[PDB]
Amino acid sequence: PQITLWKRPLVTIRIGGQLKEALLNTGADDTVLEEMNLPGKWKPKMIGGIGGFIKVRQYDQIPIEICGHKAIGTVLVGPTPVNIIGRNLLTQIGCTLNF
Amino acid sequence: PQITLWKRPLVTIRIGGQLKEALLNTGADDTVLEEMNLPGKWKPKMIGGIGGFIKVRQYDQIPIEICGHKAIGTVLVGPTPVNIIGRNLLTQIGCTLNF
Amino acid sequence: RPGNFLQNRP
Repeated sequence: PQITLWKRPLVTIRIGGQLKEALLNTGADDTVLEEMNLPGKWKPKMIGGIGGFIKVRQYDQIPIEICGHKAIGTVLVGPTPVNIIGRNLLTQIGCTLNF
Repeated sequence: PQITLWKRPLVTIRIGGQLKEALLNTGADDTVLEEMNLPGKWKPKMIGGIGGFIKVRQYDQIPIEICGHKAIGTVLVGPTPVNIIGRNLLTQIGCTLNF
Repeated sequence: RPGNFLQNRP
């Protein structure tokens, strides 16, 4: 697909078989999801940007599907205000910026 | 151009006669530059990011050349960790996401 | 290093 940027580029993702809306974010190195009680081993991590840092849980090798395109990688979980798909997964689905 | 996302999508911009490096950021509503002087009137504003909210200066109708493409629009100036070209100006230069 | 540059208008 082609996604224009008039509005926030929110798309449907699937994680654990369940659907969520998430922001395709070329300004995020990593993928971070709103607080959810995902099973599995995790490691603490801090991620930062405008406003400072937040504490998150880092999960490895988590399958995720982004608008129908499958990916698998590191997924962070914590008190982000919105689900965010970062470059670690955007590269797996062959996402480019074009102008 | 077509820009893949294995690295941060950094480009050179020209603003107020000066060259800077900035990140093309589909996760940002607005364009936010590190602290700098710009000509003209500004208004105090607040904006939010991953870590919380910050105070910025809002400049309207500012010309900016982004990777060779001209835009004229709102530029926020404040304590962002990196210069950020957001959707307000990405749309002006015809940027889309594609996968 | 700071790496998530989400930004939202107020």
